[PDB]
Amino acid sequence: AGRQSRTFLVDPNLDLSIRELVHRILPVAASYSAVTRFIEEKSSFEYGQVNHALAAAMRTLVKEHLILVSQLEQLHRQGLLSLQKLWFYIQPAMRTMDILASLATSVDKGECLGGSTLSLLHDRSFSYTGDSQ
Amino acid sequence: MASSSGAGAAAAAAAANLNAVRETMDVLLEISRILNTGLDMETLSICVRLCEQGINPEALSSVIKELRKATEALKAAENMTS
Amino acid sequence: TLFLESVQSRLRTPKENLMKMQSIAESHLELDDVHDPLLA
Amino acid sequence: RLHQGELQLLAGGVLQAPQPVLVKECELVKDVLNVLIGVVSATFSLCQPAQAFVVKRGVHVSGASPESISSLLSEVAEYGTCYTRLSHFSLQPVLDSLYSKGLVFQAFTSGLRRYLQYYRACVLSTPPT
Amino acid sequence: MATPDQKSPNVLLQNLCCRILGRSEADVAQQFQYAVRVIGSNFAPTVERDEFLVAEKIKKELIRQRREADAALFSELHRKLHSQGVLKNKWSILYLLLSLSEDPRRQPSKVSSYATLFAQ
Repeated sequence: AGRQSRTFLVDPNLDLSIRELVHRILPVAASYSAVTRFIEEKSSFEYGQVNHALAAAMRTLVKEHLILVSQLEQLHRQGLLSLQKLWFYIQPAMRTMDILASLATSVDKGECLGGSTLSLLHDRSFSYTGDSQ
Repeated sequence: MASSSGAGAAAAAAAANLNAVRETMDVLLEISRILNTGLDMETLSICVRLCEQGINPEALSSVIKELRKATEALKAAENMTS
Repeated sequence: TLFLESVQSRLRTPKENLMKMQSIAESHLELDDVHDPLLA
Repeated sequence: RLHQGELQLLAGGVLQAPQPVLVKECELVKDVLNVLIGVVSATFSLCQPAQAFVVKRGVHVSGASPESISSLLSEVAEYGTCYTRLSHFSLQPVLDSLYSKGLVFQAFTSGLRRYLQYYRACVLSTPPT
Repeated sequence: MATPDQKSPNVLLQNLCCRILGRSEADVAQQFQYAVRVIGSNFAPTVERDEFLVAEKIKKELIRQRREADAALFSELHRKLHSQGVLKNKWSILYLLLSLSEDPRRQPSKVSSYATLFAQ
Protein backbone atom coordinates (compact mmCIF):
# COMPACT_ATOMS: atom_id res chain seq x y z
CA ALA A 1 0.00 0.00 0.00
CA GLY A 2 1.83 3.06 -1.28
CA ARG A 3 5.53 3.65 -0.72
CA GLN A 4 5.45 1.31 2.29
CA SER A 5 7.53 -1.76 2.99
CA ARG A 6 5.94 -5.00 1.81
CA THR A 7 4.16 -7.02 4.48
CA PHE A 8 4.32 -10.81 4.48
CA LEU A 9 1.97 -13.61 5.48
CA VAL A 10 3.77 -16.63 6.94
CA ASP A 11 2.23 -20.10 6.99
CA PRO A 12 0.83 -20.62 10.53
CA ASN A 13 1.96 -24.27 10.62
CA LEU A 14 5.64 -23.29 10.63
CA ASP A 15 7.76 -23.61 13.75
CA LEU A 16 7.36 -20.55 15.95
CA SER A 17 11.12 -19.92 15.90
CA ILE A 18 11.24 -20.36 12.12
CA ARG A 19 8.20 -18.12 11.68
CA GLU A 20 9.73 -15.43 13.89
CA LEU A 21 13.03 -15.60 12.02
CA VAL A 22 11.10 -15.31 8.75
CA HIS A 23 9.19 -12.30 10.07
CA ARG A 24 12.47 -10.75 11.24
CA ILE A 25 14.17 -11.26 7.87
CA LEU A 26 11.18 -10.32 5.67
CA PRO A 27 11.62 -6.65 6.64
CA VAL A 28 14.95 -6.76 4.80
CA ALA A 29 13.27 -8.32 1.76
CA ALA A 30 10.50 -5.70 1.78
CA SER A 31 13.03 -2.88 2.10
CA TYR A 32 15.06 -4.37 -0.76
CA SER A 33 11.94 -4.58 -2.93
CA ALA A 34 11.06 -0.96 -2.14
CA VAL A 35 14.58 0.28 -2.87
CA THR A 36 14.70 -1.65 -6.15
CA ARG A 37 11.29 -0.28 -7.16
CA PHE A 38 12.39 3.29 -6.39
CA ILE A 39 15.66 2.79 -8.30
CA GLU A 40 13.93 1.32 -11.35
CA GLU A 41 11.18 3.94 -11.51
CA LYS A 42 13.14 7.10 -10.65
CA SER A 43 15.96 6.14 -13.06
CA SER A 44 13.70 7.38 -15.86
CA PHE A 45 14.68 10.66 -17.49
CA GLU A 46 11.45 12.27 -16.29
CA TYR A 47 12.75 12.21 -12.70
CA GLY A 48 15.60 14.53 -13.61
CA GLN A 49 19.30 13.85 -13.84
CA VAL A 50 19.95 14.12 -10.10
CA ASN A 51 17.11 11.77 -9.13
CA HIS A 52 17.88 9.56 -12.14
CA ALA A 53 21.53 9.25 -11.09
CA LEU A 54 20.54 8.56 -7.48
CA ALA A 55 18.13 5.87 -8.70
CA ALA A 56 20.83 4.43 -10.98
CA ALA A 57 23.26 4.20 -8.06
CA MET A 58 20.51 2.55 -6.01
CA ARG A 59 19.89 0.12 -8.89
CA THR A 60 23.60 -0.76 -8.99
CA LEU A 61 23.56 -1.35 -5.24
CA VAL A 62 20.39 -3.43 -5.67
CA LYS A 63 22.26 -5.51 -8.25
CA GLU A 64 25.09 -6.01 -5.76
CA HIS A 65 22.45 -6.90 -3.16
CA LEU A 66 20.95 -9.46 -5.54
CA ILE A 67 24.43 -10.94 -6.02
CA LEU A 68 24.80 -11.12 -2.23
CA VAL A 69 21.36 -12.73 -1.92
CA SER A 70 22.29 -15.30 -4.56
CA GLN A 71 25.46 -16.07 -2.62
CA LEU A 72 23.37 -16.53 0.53
CA GLU A 73 21.08 -18.84 -1.45
CA GLN A 74 24.15 -20.83 -2.50
CA LEU A 75 25.28 -21.02 1.13
CA HIS A 76 21.80 -22.32 1.96
CA ARG A 77 22.14 -24.94 -0.78
CA GLN A 78 25.35 -26.06 0.94
CA GLY A 79 23.43 -26.60 4.19
CA LEU A 80 25.92 -24.45 6.12
CA LEU A 81 23.34 -21.84 7.19
CA SER A 82 21.59 -22.20 10.53
CA LEU A 83 18.68 -20.04 11.63
CA GLN A 84 20.96 -18.14 14.00
CA LYS A 85 23.64 -17.92 11.31
CA LEU A 86 20.96 -16.84 8.83
CA TRP A 87 19.73 -14.17 11.25
CA PHE A 88 23.28 -12.93 11.83
CA TYR A 89 24.06 -12.80 8.10
CA ILE A 90 20.83 -10.95 7.36
CA GLN A 91 21.33 -8.50 10.25
CA PRO A 92 23.77 -6.36 8.23
CA ALA A 93 21.59 -6.83 5.17
CA MET A 94 18.51 -6.02 7.26
CA ARG A 95 20.07 -2.79 8.55
CA THR A 96 21.34 -1.75 5.11
CA MET A 97 17.97 -2.46 3.52
CA ASP A 98 16.21 -0.57 6.31
CA ILE A 99 18.44 2.47 5.74
CA LEU A 100 17.79 2.27 1.99
CA ALA A 101 14.04 1.97 2.57
CA SER A 102 14.13 4.94 4.95
CA LEU A 103 15.88 7.01 2.28
CA ALA A 104 13.41 5.85 -0.39
CA THR A 105 10.46 6.65 1.88
CA SER A 106 11.92 10.07 2.71
CA VAL A 107 12.32 10.88 -0.99
CA ASP A 108 8.81 9.57 -1.70
CA LYS A 109 7.16 11.50 1.14
CA GLY A 110 8.96 14.65 0.05
CA GLU A 111 8.30 13.81 -3.60
CA CYS A 112 11.95 14.70 -4.03
CA LEU A 113 13.04 14.94 -7.66
CA GLY A 114 16.25 16.19 -9.23
CA GLY A 115 17.60 18.94 -7.02
CA SER A 116 14.87 18.11 -4.51
CA THR A 117 16.11 14.52 -4.59
CA LEU A 118 19.59 15.84 -3.81
CA SER A 119 18.08 17.81 -0.91
CA LEU A 120 16.42 14.63 0.37
CA LEU A 121 19.69 12.70 0.05
CA HIS A 122 21.55 15.42 1.97
CA ASP A 123 18.90 15.46 4.70
CA ARG A 124 19.06 11.65 4.92
CA SER A 125 22.86 11.86 5.19
CA PHE A 126 22.39 14.24 8.11
CA SER A 127 19.77 11.83 9.50
CA TYR A 128 22.36 9.03 9.25
CA THR A 129 24.93 10.81 11.43
CA GLY A 130 24.92 7.70 13.63
CA ASP A 131 24.99 5.25 10.70
CA SER A 132 28.37 5.42 8.95
CA GLN A 133 27.28 3.02 6.19
CA MET B 1 0.08 -11.10 27.50
CA ALA B 2 -0.26 -10.69 31.25
CA SER B 3 -2.24 -13.85 31.94
CA SER B 4 0.54 -16.31 31.12
CA SER B 5 2.62 -15.13 34.08
CA GLY B 6 -0.05 -15.95 36.66
CA ALA B 7 -0.20 -19.68 35.99
CA GLY B 8 3.48 -20.04 36.84
CA ALA B 9 2.98 -18.35 40.20
CA ALA B 10 -0.10 -20.48 40.97
CA ALA B 11 1.85 -23.64 40.08
CA ALA B 12 4.72 -22.49 42.31
CA ALA B 13 2.32 -21.93 45.22
CA ALA B 14 0.79 -25.38 44.75
CA ALA B 15 4.26 -26.94 44.58
CA ALA B 16 5.24 -25.11 47.77
CA ASN B 17 2.16 -26.45 49.56
CA LEU B 18 2.99 -29.95 48.32
CA ASN B 19 6.60 -29.61 49.48
CA ALA B 20 5.37 -28.45 52.88
CA VAL B 21 3.12 -31.51 53.03
CA ARG B 22 6.08 -33.71 52.08
CA GLU B 23 8.17 -32.13 54.83
CA THR B 24 5.37 -32.75 57.32
CA MET B 25 5.13 -36.38 56.20
CA ASP B 26 8.88 -36.78 56.65
CA VAL B 27 8.58 -35.31 60.14
CA LEU B 28 5.80 -37.79 60.91
CA LEU B 29 7.95 -40.65 59.61
CA GLU B 30 10.83 -39.52 61.81
CA ILE B 31 8.48 -39.35 64.81
CA SER B 32 7.25 -42.87 64.08
CA ARG B 33 10.85 -44.07 63.88
CA ILE B 34 11.65 -42.42 67.21
CA LEU B 35 8.53 -44.10 68.60
CA ASN B 36 9.61 -47.47 67.14
CA THR B 37 6.27 -47.89 65.37
CA GLY B 38 7.66 -50.33 62.79
CA LEU B 39 6.01 -48.64 59.80
CA ASP B 40 7.75 -48.51 56.43
CA MET B 41 7.37 -45.70 53.92
CA GLU B 42 4.50 -47.45 52.12
CA THR B 43 2.95 -48.67 55.38
CA LEU B 44 3.41 -45.27 57.01
CA SER B 45 1.78 -43.52 54.05
CA ILE B 46 -1.13 -45.96 54.16
CA CYS B 47 -1.48 -45.41 57.91
CA VAL B 48 -1.45 -41.63 57.40
CA ARG B 49 -4.15 -41.85 54.75
CA LEU B 50 -6.25 -44.13 56.96
CA CYS B 51 -5.83 -41.85 59.98
CA GLU B 52 -6.93 -38.89 57.87
CA GLN B 53 -10.12 -40.86 57.22
CA GLY B 54 -11.08 -40.95 60.91
CA ILE B 55 -10.19 -44.46 62.09
CA ASN B 56 -10.53 -45.04 65.84
CA PRO B 57 -7.02 -45.42 67.31
CA GLU B 58 -8.02 -48.24 69.68
CA ALA B 59 -9.61 -50.27 66.88
CA LEU B 60 -6.68 -49.44 64.62
CA SER B 61 -4.20 -50.58 67.28
CA SER B 62 -5.98 -53.89 67.83
CA VAL B 63 -6.18 -54.45 64.07
CA ILE B 64 -2.50 -53.61 63.70
CA LYS B 65 -1.53 -56.09 66.41
CA GLU B 66 -3.59 -58.87 64.83
CA LEU B 67 -2.27 -58.07 61.35
CA ARG B 68 1.28 -58.08 62.71
CA LYS B 69 0.79 -61.52 64.25
CA ALA B 70 -0.64 -62.84 60.97
CA THR B 71 2.16 -61.22 58.97
CA GLU B 72 4.74 -62.78 61.27
CA ALA B 73 3.21 -66.23 60.79
CA LEU B 74 3.14 -65.70 57.02
CA LYS B 75 6.74 -64.43 56.98
CA ALA B 76 7.88 -67.45 58.98
CA ALA B 77 6.13 -69.75 56.52
CA GLU B 78 7.67 -67.91 53.55
CA ASN B 79 11.15 -68.11 55.10
CA MET B 80 10.67 -71.81 55.84
CA THR B 81 9.52 -72.52 52.27
CA SER B 82 12.53 -70.74 50.70
CA THR C 1 59.73 -29.11 48.55
CA LEU C 2 63.53 -29.22 48.60
CA PHE C 3 63.46 -32.34 50.76
CA LEU C 4 60.95 -34.07 48.50
CA GLU C 5 62.92 -33.14 45.39
CA SER C 6 66.20 -34.29 46.91
CA VAL C 7 64.64 -37.56 48.10
CA GLN C 8 63.14 -38.31 44.70
CA SER C 9 66.37 -37.37 42.92
CA ARG C 10 68.51 -39.56 45.17
CA LEU C 11 66.05 -42.46 45.06
CA ARG C 12 65.37 -41.86 41.34
CA THR C 13 61.81 -42.00 42.72
CA PRO C 14 58.72 -40.13 41.50
CA LYS C 15 46.46 -14.10 23.20
CA GLU C 16 45.83 -17.74 22.31
CA ASN C 17 42.37 -17.43 23.86
CA LEU C 18 41.84 -14.26 21.82
CA MET C 19 42.80 -16.15 18.65
CA LYS C 20 40.40 -18.95 19.60
CA MET C 21 37.64 -16.38 20.14
CA GLN C 22 38.40 -14.83 16.75
CA SER C 23 38.16 -18.24 15.08
CA ILE C 24 34.89 -18.93 16.92
CA ALA C 25 33.51 -15.58 15.80
CA GLU C 26 34.56 -16.20 12.20
CA SER C 27 32.84 -19.58 12.34
CA HIS C 28 29.68 -18.21 14.00
CA LEU C 29 29.57 -14.44 13.38
CA GLU C 30 28.34 -12.91 10.15
CA LEU C 31 31.18 -11.53 8.05
CA ASP C 32 30.05 -7.91 8.30
CA ASP C 33 29.65 -7.63 12.09
CA VAL C 34 32.79 -6.04 13.53
CA HIS C 35 34.07 -8.01 16.50
CA ASP C 36 34.26 -5.76 19.57
CA PRO C 37 37.57 -6.65 21.27
CA LEU C 38 36.32 -5.77 24.74
CA LEU C 39 33.13 -7.68 23.97
CA ALA C 40 35.12 -10.36 22.14
CA ARG D 1 7.20 -42.95 40.68
CA LEU D 2 6.88 -45.02 43.85
CA HIS D 3 7.92 -42.07 46.01
CA GLN D 4 5.50 -39.75 44.24
CA GLY D 5 2.72 -42.27 44.75
CA GLU D 6 3.63 -42.49 48.43
CA LEU D 7 3.58 -38.70 48.68
CA GLN D 8 0.16 -38.61 47.03
CA LEU D 9 -1.11 -41.25 49.46
CA LEU D 10 0.20 -39.20 52.37
CA ALA D 11 -1.30 -36.04 50.86
CA GLY D 12 -4.69 -37.75 50.78
CA GLY D 13 -5.49 -36.66 47.24
CA VAL D 14 -5.28 -32.96 48.10
CA LEU D 15 -1.90 -32.37 46.43
CA GLN D 16 -2.88 -32.84 42.79
CA ALA D 17 0.70 -33.37 41.70
CA PRO D 18 0.96 -32.54 37.97
CA GLN D 19 1.30 -35.79 36.03
CA PRO D 20 5.00 -36.40 35.22
CA VAL D 21 5.37 -36.30 31.44
CA LEU D 22 8.53 -38.21 30.56
CA VAL D 23 10.31 -36.45 27.70
CA LYS D 24 13.49 -37.51 25.97
CA GLU D 25 16.50 -35.34 26.73
CA CYS D 26 17.31 -35.39 23.02
CA GLU D 27 14.56 -32.78 22.74
CA LEU D 28 15.15 -31.12 26.07
CA VAL D 29 18.39 -29.87 24.54
CA LYS D 30 16.39 -28.44 21.65
CA ASP D 31 14.10 -26.67 24.10
CA VAL D 32 17.15 -25.31 25.91
CA LEU D 33 18.61 -24.01 22.65
CA ASN D 34 15.28 -22.36 21.87
CA VAL D 35 15.34 -20.77 25.32
CA LEU D 36 18.83 -19.48 24.56
CA ILE D 37 17.19 -17.73 21.61
CA GLY D 38 14.15 -16.92 23.74
CA VAL D 39 11.97 -19.35 21.77
CA VAL D 40 9.14 -21.11 23.58
CA SER D 41 9.12 -24.90 23.34
CA ALA D 42 6.72 -27.74 24.12
CA THR D 43 7.84 -27.73 27.75
CA PHE D 44 8.50 -23.99 28.03
CA SER D 45 5.82 -21.50 27.00
CA LEU D 46 6.60 -17.83 26.51
CA CYS D 47 4.71 -15.48 28.82
CA GLN D 48 4.39 -12.52 26.45
CA PRO D 49 4.11 -9.75 29.08
CA ALA D 50 7.20 -11.10 30.83
CA GLN D 51 8.89 -12.31 27.62
CA ALA D 52 9.54 -15.42 29.70
CA PHE D 53 9.42 -19.14 29.08
CA VAL D 54 7.05 -20.99 31.42
CA VAL D 55 7.73 -24.65 32.13
CA LYS D 56 4.93 -27.11 31.43
CA ARG D 57 3.81 -28.67 34.70
CA GLY D 58 4.61 -32.34 35.10
CA VAL D 59 7.76 -32.47 32.97
CA HIS D 60 9.49 -35.77 33.76
CA VAL D 61 13.02 -36.59 32.60
CA SER D 62 14.38 -40.13 32.66
CA GLY D 63 16.87 -40.69 35.45
CA ALA D 64 15.87 -37.56 37.38
CA SER D 65 12.89 -36.63 39.50
CA PRO D 66 10.28 -34.54 37.67
CA GLU D 67 10.42 -31.97 40.47
CA SER D 68 14.21 -31.64 40.32
CA ILE D 69 14.12 -31.58 36.53
CA SER D 70 11.40 -28.95 36.76
CA SER D 71 13.63 -26.90 39.07
CA LEU D 72 16.57 -27.08 36.68
CA LEU D 73 14.28 -26.24 33.77
CA SER D 74 12.85 -23.33 35.77
CA GLU D 75 16.32 -21.89 36.20
CA VAL D 76 17.02 -22.40 32.50
CA ALA D 77 13.68 -20.79 31.67
CA GLU D 78 14.66 -17.83 33.82
CA TYR D 79 17.88 -17.50 31.84
CA GLY D 80 15.97 -17.73 28.56
CA THR D 81 13.51 -15.15 29.86
CA CYS D 82 16.38 -12.81 30.63
CA TYR D 83 17.81 -13.35 27.15
CA THR D 84 14.51 -12.72 25.36
CA ARG D 85 13.49 -9.75 27.50
CA LEU D 86 16.93 -8.16 27.19
CA SER D 87 16.77 -8.67 23.43
CA HIS D 88 13.35 -7.01 23.34
CA PHE D 89 14.58 -4.10 25.46
CA SER D 90 17.61 -3.69 23.21
CA LEU D 91 15.46 -4.39 20.15
CA GLN D 92 14.18 -0.80 20.13
CA PRO D 93 15.49 -0.41 16.60
CA VAL D 94 15.05 2.81 14.69
CA LEU D 95 15.98 6.32 15.76
CA ASP D 96 12.67 7.46 14.30
CA SER D 97 11.44 11.01 14.78
CA LEU D 98 9.70 9.69 17.91
CA TYR D 99 13.03 8.51 19.36
CA SER D 100 13.59 10.75 22.37
CA LYS D 101 16.56 8.90 23.89
CA GLY D 102 19.10 10.73 21.72
CA LEU D 103 22.05 9.66 19.64
CA VAL D 104 24.12 8.52 22.62
CA PHE D 105 21.32 6.13 23.58
CA GLN D 106 20.94 5.06 19.95
CA ALA D 107 24.66 4.26 19.75
CA PHE D 108 24.38 2.43 23.06
CA THR D 109 21.55 0.36 21.60
CA SER D 110 23.70 -0.32 18.54
CA GLY D 111 26.48 -1.61 20.78
CA LEU D 112 23.88 -3.69 22.62
CA ARG D 113 22.71 -5.09 19.29
CA ARG D 114 26.32 -6.06 18.57
CA TYR D 115 26.54 -7.70 22.00
CA LEU D 116 23.31 -9.61 21.41
CA GLN D 117 24.66 -10.67 18.02
CA TYR D 118 27.73 -12.06 19.76
CA TYR D 119 25.43 -13.79 22.25
CA ARG D 120 23.43 -15.31 19.40
CA ALA D 121 26.67 -16.43 17.77
CA CYS D 122 27.67 -18.12 21.02
CA VAL D 123 24.27 -19.80 21.30
CA LEU D 124 24.55 -21.09 17.75
CA SER D 125 28.08 -22.23 18.55
CA THR D 126 26.71 -24.39 21.34
CA PRO D 127 26.85 -27.99 20.07
CA PRO D 128 23.54 -29.84 20.49
CA THR D 129 25.44 -32.86 21.85
CA MET E 1 -11.91 -31.12 40.88
CA ALA E 2 -11.62 -34.88 40.90
CA THR E 3 -10.05 -35.41 44.35
CA PRO E 4 -7.69 -38.40 43.73
CA ASP E 5 -9.70 -41.64 43.79
CA GLN E 6 -9.13 -42.19 47.52
CA LYS E 7 -10.43 -45.77 47.49
CA SER E 8 -13.03 -46.46 50.21
CA PRO E 9 -11.70 -47.42 53.66
CA ASN E 10 -12.32 -51.10 52.88
CA VAL E 11 -10.11 -50.95 49.78
CA LEU E 12 -7.52 -48.90 51.65
CA LEU E 13 -7.51 -51.43 54.49
CA GLN E 14 -7.13 -54.25 51.97
CA ASN E 15 -4.15 -52.51 50.37
CA LEU E 16 -2.65 -51.95 53.82
CA CYS E 17 -3.10 -55.61 54.72
CA CYS E 18 -1.49 -56.66 51.44
CA ARG E 19 1.44 -54.34 52.11
CA ILE E 20 1.90 -55.54 55.70
CA LEU E 21 1.63 -59.23 54.83
CA GLY E 22 3.63 -58.84 51.62
CA ARG E 23 1.00 -60.87 49.78
CA SER E 24 -1.50 -60.04 47.07
CA GLU E 25 -5.00 -58.85 47.95
CA ALA E 26 -6.33 -62.29 46.99
CA ASP E 27 -4.13 -63.98 49.61
CA VAL E 28 -5.37 -61.81 52.49
CA ALA E 29 -9.11 -62.43 52.12
CA GLN E 30 -9.42 -64.02 55.56
CA GLN E 31 -7.33 -61.21 57.02
CA PHE E 32 -9.50 -58.71 55.14
CA GLN E 33 -12.61 -60.26 56.71
CA TYR E 34 -10.97 -60.10 60.14
CA ALA E 35 -10.10 -56.44 59.51
CA VAL E 36 -13.69 -55.70 58.48
CA ARG E 37 -14.94 -57.36 61.67
CA VAL E 38 -12.52 -55.33 63.79
CA ILE E 39 -13.30 -52.04 62.03
CA GLY E 40 -17.03 -52.60 62.38
CA SER E 41 -16.64 -53.17 66.12
CA ASN E 42 -17.41 -50.26 68.43
CA PHE E 43 -14.16 -48.84 69.83
CA ALA E 44 -14.08 -46.79 73.02
CA PRO E 45 -13.17 -43.10 72.68
CA THR E 46 -9.45 -42.43 72.98
CA VAL E 47 -8.23 -41.57 76.48
CA GLU E 48 -7.04 -38.12 75.37
CA ARG E 49 -8.28 -36.01 72.46
CA ASP E 50 -6.00 -33.01 73.15
CA GLU E 51 -2.91 -32.73 70.94
CA PHE E 52 -0.85 -31.13 73.71
CA LEU E 53 -2.12 -33.58 76.32
CA VAL E 54 -1.30 -36.49 74.00
CA ALA E 55 2.20 -35.09 73.43
CA GLU E 56 2.70 -34.74 77.19
CA LYS E 57 1.48 -38.30 77.76
CA ILE E 58 3.89 -39.55 75.09
CA LYS E 59 6.75 -37.67 76.75
CA LYS E 60 5.80 -39.12 80.15
CA GLU E 61 5.63 -42.64 78.71
CA LEU E 62 9.04 -42.22 77.09
CA ILE E 63 10.43 -41.00 80.41
CA ARG E 64 8.92 -44.05 82.11
CA GLN E 65 10.84 -46.09 79.52
CA ARG E 66 13.94 -44.07 80.53
CA ARG E 67 13.87 -42.43 77.09
CA GLU E 68 14.05 -38.82 78.21
CA ALA E 69 15.81 -37.73 75.02
CA ASP E 70 13.11 -39.47 73.01
CA ALA E 71 10.50 -37.72 75.15
CA ALA E 72 12.02 -34.32 74.35
CA LEU E 73 12.27 -35.20 70.66
CA PHE E 74 8.62 -36.30 70.72
CA SER E 75 7.52 -33.05 72.35
CA GLU E 76 9.47 -31.03 69.77
CA LEU E 77 8.11 -33.03 66.84
CA HIS E 78 4.59 -32.67 68.26
CA ARG E 79 4.99 -28.90 68.54
CA LYS E 80 6.25 -28.78 64.94
CA LEU E 81 3.36 -30.94 63.71
CA HIS E 82 0.81 -28.79 65.53
CA SER E 83 2.35 -25.64 64.05
CA GLN E 84 2.44 -27.11 60.53
CA GLY E 85 -1.33 -27.61 60.61
CA VAL E 86 -1.34 -30.07 57.71
CA LEU E 87 -3.07 -32.86 59.65
CA LYS E 88 -6.76 -32.31 60.36
CA ASN E 89 -7.02 -34.84 63.22
CA LYS E 90 -3.90 -34.24 65.29
CA TRP E 91 -5.35 -35.92 68.39
CA SER E 92 -6.26 -39.07 66.47
CA ILE E 93 -2.85 -39.36 64.82
CA LEU E 94 -1.13 -38.76 68.16
CA TYR E 95 -3.27 -41.48 69.77
CA LEU E 96 -2.41 -43.85 66.92
CA LEU E 97 1.31 -43.12 67.25
CA LEU E 98 1.14 -43.67 71.01
CA SER E 99 -0.64 -46.98 70.46
CA LEU E 100 2.04 -48.01 67.93
CA SER E 101 5.05 -47.08 70.07
CA GLU E 102 7.26 -50.03 71.01
CA ASP E 103 9.57 -50.30 74.03
CA PRO E 104 13.06 -51.23 72.77
CA ARG E 105 14.02 -52.42 76.27
CA ARG E 106 11.40 -55.18 76.54
CA GLN E 107 12.88 -58.30 74.87
CA PRO E 108 10.31 -59.36 72.23
CA SER E 109 8.17 -62.21 73.59
CA LYS E 110 8.71 -64.49 70.56
CA VAL E 111 5.14 -65.35 69.46
CA SER E 112 4.85 -69.13 69.88
CA SER E 113 4.05 -70.78 66.53
CA TYR E 114 0.83 -71.85 68.28
CA ALA E 115 -0.81 -68.47 67.56
CA THR E 116 -1.04 -69.55 63.92
CA LEU E 117 -3.65 -72.16 64.88
CA PHE E 118 -6.26 -69.44 65.42
CA ALA E 119 -5.23 -67.58 62.26
CA GLN E 120 -7.04 -70.20 60.17
